[PDB]
Amino acid sequence: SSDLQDKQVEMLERKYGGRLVTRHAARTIQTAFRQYQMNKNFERLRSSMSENRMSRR
Amino acid sequence: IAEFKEAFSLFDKDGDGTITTKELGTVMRSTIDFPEFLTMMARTDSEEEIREAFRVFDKDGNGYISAAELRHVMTNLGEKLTDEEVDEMIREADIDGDGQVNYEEFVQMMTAK
Amino acid sequence: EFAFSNDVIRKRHYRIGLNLFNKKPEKGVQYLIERGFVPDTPVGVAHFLLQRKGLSRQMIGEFLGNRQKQFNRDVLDCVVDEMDFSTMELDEALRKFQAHIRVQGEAQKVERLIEAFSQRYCICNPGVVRQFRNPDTIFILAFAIILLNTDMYSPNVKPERKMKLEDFIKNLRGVDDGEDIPREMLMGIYERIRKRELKTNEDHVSQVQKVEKLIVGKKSLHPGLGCVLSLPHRRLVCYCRLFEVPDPNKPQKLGLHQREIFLFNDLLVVTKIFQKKSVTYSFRQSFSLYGMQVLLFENQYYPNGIRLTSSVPGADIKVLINFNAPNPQDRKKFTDDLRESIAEVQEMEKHRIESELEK
Repeated sequence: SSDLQDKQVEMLERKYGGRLVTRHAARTIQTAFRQYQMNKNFERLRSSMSENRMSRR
Repeated sequence: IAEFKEAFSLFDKDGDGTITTKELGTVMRSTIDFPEFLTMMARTDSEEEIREAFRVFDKDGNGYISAAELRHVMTNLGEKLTDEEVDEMIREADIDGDGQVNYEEFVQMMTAK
Repeated sequence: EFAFSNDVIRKRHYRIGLNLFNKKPEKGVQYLIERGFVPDTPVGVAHFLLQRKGLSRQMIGEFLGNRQKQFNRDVLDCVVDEMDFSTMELDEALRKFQAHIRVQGEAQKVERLIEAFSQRYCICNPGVVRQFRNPDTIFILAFAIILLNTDMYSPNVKPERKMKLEDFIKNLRGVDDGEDIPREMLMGIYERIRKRELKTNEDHVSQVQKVEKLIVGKKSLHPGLGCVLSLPHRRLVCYCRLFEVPDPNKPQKLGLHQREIFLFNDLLVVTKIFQKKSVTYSFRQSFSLYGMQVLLFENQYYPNGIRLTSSVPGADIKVLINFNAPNPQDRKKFTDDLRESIAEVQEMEKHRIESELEK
């Protein structure tokens, strides 16, 4: 249920220390990873311009 | 040391321990009181913060994190990653393939300028 | 033969469809379609997502950015076809697009959203497109604008590492089949983004986030509120001032135990004022609505009593908390809202049980 997931998240956060410390550590990792993936996909996209994406088919 | 107290005092024209907010920028490039200003002077790079963040999840100070554990945290806490995002993370972060994530290597992999 | 009258039950199921969308978008649109709240067509769903309040713009973006499912792709096509980017600068057009839709998160979803956006921009601006050697340059530049906006405004990129104007320009060097995008085009884009961060329009999640900030205060390796309030489906229902009553069978002083109550669609939050000058609150307790019941009471000590109990199937019956409202009208309004939200949560869980007991 919805209460069960909220308690599971709470326990997961307390497992590694103060809840706010664990949560911020995870977000710190996730934010760096998502910007890293965005940078990589941008380099991937500019490296292949001969696919004519802008013609919608 | 208090070399910043002398630049503050130069803008403290009536000697009441305050500098104007108009010159607040002019002072740094060289009402707000001194306790406030000594804070703005004392007031970490991305590499270190990310290492510390991973260290929170390495409870035993081992230098690695289980792939199943990293997945559990990444998909359930904070900005919840997707499973395919975590698959990409583990592919590059599990250097040996045993299911243990060398996060110190991964940190530099990410912040590789 | 005619439209369904929007009575209490019909309104409730509509809100349930929105809740389900904000939890699992594909299940939400299925629920809304099969009950006749939205037409069973890509264009009907597209205009619903753009026009109807109560939808998380984060979740709209996750739904539209799905590249694997044909229905999602067709909806996104209709979403951008509803927008006119004619005679706008690319970053201005992108700002208009992302005002409706959160363009953030998983890189594959961001790319999918920018692709549809860019194809539409090209259709709307054939003259702009012809200036380039490769029309895909528009798509690459739109992606770079998203990257730039994050770079410029994301604390996780230190200012010494942030892209200056020339970094932005040089990073795009040669992208138009070996040629540069015209320097002045990149310069105007950079300055417009520097003047105005791209921001998505507010939604109900925005408004819950503002409540979180009122309860936390002004904070860090541990920001925020222990209680996770601002989930994408959670919305504020009402705020109420009440007085907590530790023991309904004994009197207490007027004004004692004052509480500021925040009722959400699936959660009741009890706070006490912290400071006022404009008001901040101290978190005290939260209660899930599943299994909750709302009792009114009046006795020699409390004329406007409320008792909340917990009666979870398979569990015993438990008193959660007692209140006394300032007046009968306040008690009626709050308990009516609370009862309605409890009924909504009960159908949610009921729907989820039938879901699991058939998959």
